[PDB]
Amino acid sequence: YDLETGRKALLIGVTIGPGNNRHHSIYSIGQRGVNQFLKNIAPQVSMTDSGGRVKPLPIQNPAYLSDITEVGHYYIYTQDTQNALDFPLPKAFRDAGWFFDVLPGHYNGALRQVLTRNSTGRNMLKFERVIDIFNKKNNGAWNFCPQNAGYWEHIPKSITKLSDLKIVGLDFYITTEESNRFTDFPKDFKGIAGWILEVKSNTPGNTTQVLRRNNFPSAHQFLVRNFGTGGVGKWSLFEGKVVE
Amino acid sequence: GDSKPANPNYLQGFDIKTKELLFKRRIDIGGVNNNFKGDFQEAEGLDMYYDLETGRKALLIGVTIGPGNNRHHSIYSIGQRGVNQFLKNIAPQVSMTD
Amino acid sequence: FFDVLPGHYNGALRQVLTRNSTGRNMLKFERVIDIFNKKNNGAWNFCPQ
Amino acid sequence: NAGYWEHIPKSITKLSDLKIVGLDFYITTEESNRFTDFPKDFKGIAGWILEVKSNTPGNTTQVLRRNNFPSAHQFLVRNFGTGGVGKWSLFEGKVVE
Amino acid sequence: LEVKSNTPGNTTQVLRRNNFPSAHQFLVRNFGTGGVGKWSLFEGKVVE
Amino acid sequence: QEPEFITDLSPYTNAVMQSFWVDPRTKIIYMTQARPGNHYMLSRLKPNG
Amino acid sequence: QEPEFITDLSPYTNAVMQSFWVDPRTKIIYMTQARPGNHYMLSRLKPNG
Repeated sequence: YDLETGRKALLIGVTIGPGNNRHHSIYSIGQRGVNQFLKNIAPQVSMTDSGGRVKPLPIQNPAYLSDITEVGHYYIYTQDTQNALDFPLPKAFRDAGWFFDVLPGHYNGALRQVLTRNSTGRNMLKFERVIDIFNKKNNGAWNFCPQNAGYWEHIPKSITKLSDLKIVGLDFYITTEESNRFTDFPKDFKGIAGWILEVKSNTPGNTTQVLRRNNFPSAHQFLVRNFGTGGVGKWSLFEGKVVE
Repeated sequence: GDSKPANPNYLQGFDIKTKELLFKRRIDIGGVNNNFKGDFQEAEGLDMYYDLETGRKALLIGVTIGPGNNRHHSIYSIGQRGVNQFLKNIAPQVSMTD
Repeated sequence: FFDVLPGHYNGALRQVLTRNSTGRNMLKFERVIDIFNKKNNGAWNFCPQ
Repeated sequence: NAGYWEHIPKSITKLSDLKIVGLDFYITTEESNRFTDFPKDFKGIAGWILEVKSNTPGNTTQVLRRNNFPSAHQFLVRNFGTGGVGKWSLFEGKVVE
Repeated sequence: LEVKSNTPGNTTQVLRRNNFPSAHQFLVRNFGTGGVGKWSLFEGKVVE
Repeated sequence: QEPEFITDLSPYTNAVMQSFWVDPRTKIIYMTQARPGNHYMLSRLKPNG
Repeated sequence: QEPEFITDLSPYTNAVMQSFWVDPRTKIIYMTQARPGNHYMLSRLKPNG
């Protein structure tokens, strides 16, 4: 019953799709103007707003990104991602902006949350998770998608142990000063020419970290260290034999 | 309109020749039920589209309902019959697939 | 398959490009571009796939 | 990946069917004995992370790295599929402080 | 052949043999801004 | 008369929608939807669903 | 005469829009935002946005 013009429209619900997967809509056999008005009260929820641009956040700076339960693309500025807490990559790592996409999950109350850094010069990086809107306790962890371009990825001097770097697939570069700064390094090789590392997969609570040496003139080596609650170990070098 | 939904906006029309008040109304433009994206109903002006084909004037208003740096830019209209339909059907919104 | 995705409120936009081939790996690349300052566009990241 | 371990089912008694490239699995000591192509000498001594990688069309490379914390680190390699069957090549590391 | 990231210009190239019966080999190099790079080899012990 | 589309709903539940009702003043759709057992759920949805 | 949505705007500027005109002769929008400085910018754009 159109409150304004006194018009009236007859609406009908129809529910289609197979047994589990269902999709239910509202049609009208109503009056002049009313069907149009109802269709145009507010827009259909698309991946982006009408016009090529990111949608806005539903809320101000959110502590918990899981508060966002609207599909579409979004954007998180530096200040907002620094204020947040549910977001991966600790506060010292947080410096840049992040495109925050939200994709539909399933019908029992789930959604996705993809999140790519706005890295221009550095290597962009993507996380993604599944959230449950109602029972936030079931919010799974942020699976990291290895994507790389060729650039390094600094780790700030605030971190003072290689155990903080628990994220898999990443490649942090290390210099001589950094090896001398950190503590967990092999003392025999602590402060020698710098190099890159790489984290690898393992069980929860622990991780195996591989750590290579960069060698233009010299011979190569790469160490490996398994550590965590299940157990802690020392490194195990792998020496190389030069050949031409 | 204020920059927050607590102080409700107002559109007031009135004759210029007589310097009176014909009417004023509150209108919830943007998020329905006063539930905007965050809390920022910063209002914005409005104009009168006159289609040259039919000659039917149509008022249309701009609003922003976006929180913080993220700004939304939504458009509403009080036009007559045949103008809003036409304005939407000029060209379609963007979409990943045609 | 080349798809453009929204960036942020300045002139930014994400790009993704996934090769089309059934008989081989469908590698994908990813980047960001700035429409105004073309020089400010990032490089081509890569996922294994 | 986020730091979890995909279990191997109990309806598989071979390492050859795990042809899923880029994927990692974990084997415990107790379940590292029900296999066949597993190295017999290293059968049931510690935890073993297998990771798969690509090769010629119809061939895959499996890499079994031990997760032993105190002692040295071992990892075995084999490329199998078309032609012959990959032989378990071992690589040992030197414990260093 | 496989590639691993490094400082810009610099990058590591790993190369792994493909032999089923014989011993496995893999040789790694780092080339770019720092220099050309020398291939360091690692050979495996055939075990069962 | 011939029907036509108005809006498709989107309540986060996997079941058969039993009925609905629009509010002409607030334009929320209240959708009543059964659940397995002797219970059901009411859901307030936007005009677009 | 309760309002009706028309369209949504997608300018490349992170500032609150301040005026909004439509061109009946070409169906193009002119949208003026005030930049952080005194200066301002008007974006000309498509009917959809």
